[PDB]
Order: sequence, then C-alpha cells, then structure tokens
Amino acid sequence: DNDEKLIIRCRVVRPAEEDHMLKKIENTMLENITLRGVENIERVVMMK
Amino acid sequence: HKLRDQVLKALYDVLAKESEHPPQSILHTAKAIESEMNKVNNCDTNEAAYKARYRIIYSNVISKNNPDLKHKIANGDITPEFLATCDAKDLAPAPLKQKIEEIAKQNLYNAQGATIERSVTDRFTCGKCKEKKVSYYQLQTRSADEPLTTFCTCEACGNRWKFS
Amino acid sequence: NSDSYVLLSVEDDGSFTMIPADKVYKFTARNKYATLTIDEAEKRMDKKSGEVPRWLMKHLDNIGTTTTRYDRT
Amino acid sequence: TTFRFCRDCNNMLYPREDKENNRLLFECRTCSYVEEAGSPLVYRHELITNIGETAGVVQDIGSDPTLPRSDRECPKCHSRENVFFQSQQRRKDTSMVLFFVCLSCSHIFTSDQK
Ligand SMILES: [Zn+2]
Ligand SMILES: [Zn+2]
Ligand SMILES: [Zn+2]
Repeated sequence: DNDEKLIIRCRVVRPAEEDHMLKKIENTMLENITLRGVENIERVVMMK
Repeated sequence: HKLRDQVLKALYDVLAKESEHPPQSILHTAKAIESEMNKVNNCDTNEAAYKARYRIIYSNVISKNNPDLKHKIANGDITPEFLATCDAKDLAPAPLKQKIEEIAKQNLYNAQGATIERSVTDRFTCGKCKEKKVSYYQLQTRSADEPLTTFCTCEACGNRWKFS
Repeated sequence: NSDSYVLLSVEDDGSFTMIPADKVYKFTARNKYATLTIDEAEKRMDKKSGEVPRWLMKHLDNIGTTTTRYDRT
Repeated sequence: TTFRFCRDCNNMLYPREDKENNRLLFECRTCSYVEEAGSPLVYRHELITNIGETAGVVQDIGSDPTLPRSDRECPKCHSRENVFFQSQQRRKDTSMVLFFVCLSCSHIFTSDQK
C-alpha cells in the first residue's frame, strides 16, 4: 500500500487460446467481486 | 523455525544491502533477531497477519522511495515499537503522507452532498414560530386565469405555509 | 463514370488514338489463401463457443482439408 | 495498442505465442505471414477517459462568423486577434476551459490557471 503505483499481479495456473479466457476472467473480475458494503446501495451522502 | 530463519535471512540481506554497510555485523544481526522475536510476539507463526506485517515492513525497507529508512533503522527506530505500530501510512515517506491527508480531506469534502440554502426575505411572519426569516418561491400551478402560487418557507423553525 | 471517361493513347508512330471508353471493371484477387466453406463456417459462427479458436484455419490446414486452388493444381 | 495489418493481405495480425522460444508472433490468420511484435503489451482498456477537449481544429476556423472574438494575444505571434470556444468533448463533467486560437499564428493556447 505504500507504493506510488498500485498493481495486482495474477496468472492462471494450469495442470493455447489464453487471450480470450483471460478476457472473460478479467471481465468477471471487474463485474462480480464485491469489496465491501451491501448490494443495491449506491453512492451515499451525508447531510447535517 | 523455517519461517524464523527465512525472516532472519531476509533481514540480514536487507541490512547488508544498506548504504551503511555495518561493520557491526553481529550487532545488526542482533537487531534482526530481536526484530524477529518482537515480530513473532504478535502471533509466532499462528496467524497470517504475522506474514502481512512482514510484507509491510519488508517492502517498506525495500521501497526506495525511501532509502533513508535503512540508515534510520540501522541507527535507531527501536523495533519492539515497530511490531505494534501498524502505522505504514505514517512512514516512508513524508511527501506521500502529505498526499494521503490531502486525498482524505478531498474525499471527505466529496462525501457530503447537496446543500441548497433557500434565499429569504423578512416581510412575512411565521405561521407557528411568528418570526420574520421568511423564504419563498414562485411558480403557477393551476390554470392560466390566476397568478402564481407564492410558496412560503419559514427558516426560524422550518415552517411552511402559503399566501394566495 | 464510365461514360465521362475517354481514352487517349500515343501510338508507336506518335498517333494519338481517340477511344470513347464504355465500361470499367474492378478486379479483386480471390482464394489466394485457401478460403474456408459455408457449413463448417456456420458451425464456427454459431454461438457454441465463447470465442472461436484463434488458429482454427491453421489447424484445419494442418489437418489437410480445404486446400488452395494452386495446391490442388 | 494499435492494430498492425498483414502487409501481404490487409487483415490485422493476431497475437499467437511461440510454444518454445517464447516470443510475440503476430501472425496473419488469412495468410500464413507472421511477424514478431515489439512489446509484451497486447490488450488495453482505459476504464476512464478524459480526452477530446480540443477536437476538430480545422485549418480555417476563422472563416465561420458565429465564433466570438476577443483581444488576448497569441504567445507565438502576439497578434491581438483570436478566436475562442468551449471545450468540444461534450460530457456532463467537463469544464469551462476556453481554447484560444489565433488566425495569424494559427496556433492554439488555453487559459488554465493551475
Ligand atoms: Zn417559523
Ligand atoms: Zn496475411
Ligand atoms: Zn501567436
């Protein structure tokens, strides 16, 4: 967390064609991994 | 003990890699082992948070920015405190720290939202509080044969009323 | 604009010949690279795969099916 | 991230991997021409866009009438005539930046005050 650039390194482990599998995987990555907070709640503001 | 000796090997490597190559090799490996015991004073190979704190301190030593932390740990920075710091956001380095507080301040500003503020006048009195801090609006609601609505909004207590 | 065009060629003696051009045809090279075919093409484009194979044509050529016209000759 | 087409037949080369020497063979799929690429970067997304504010600079902007005119100087030619207009990339999110173009030096310059 102390670096000036934040990168995540990831590779698929395997027991050809890997471009579109990686595309689908990162798409799923981007879409579905919750980080924190309850779903169906969007940007929340606080008033005084 | 494998994790013990591995952390020791990493610590001896990073302090031998310092710009101040310490001729006090036994003293600096004593620093390394005392940092090892005060580090395992958290969990001692019982929880992965030990490894996480290891990653934090190891990469902070490596980073460059900053390099001066190597000399500062070689010549001070008593490590039993640095088990219990968790305090990576306040070290290595100060310019990044200042960047962090200004980022946090801007985030806190952007969190709190709309604050429309209801421009007033002083002519009418409140329907309930009866004081003159009255704010209004104009628009016409019903059909064309009549004028606007003359909406009212008190601000001494928040009352609403209307005038024809 | 085949009508508006008109031809002028210098001949070997220097004769400038006067031909009203009638039509123009555009030619494209074809099957220079062993084109695939309709049916297995349909099985490829059907939504059975998240993506079709990257080197599918090269794999079919290594199998040997659908050679070039020059290769058939 | 740009596309390189097969010179032998105008189709973009595709990424495919050397199975033994481990190199980026941009191979044609139409024909069998192959090409070694330069960098391991292949795919590129850019989830956040912030570009386009100076769009459509044609060589003869000054021929339009409806652009306004002002009196700032071109800091290449110092001619007092110039033409300014709003940022072109119409998002809900853009700024009040004015882009000044002068007819004399045919040169663009902004008025940012950061
Ligand atoms: Zn009131
Ligand atoms: Zn080709
Ligand atoms: Zn100028």
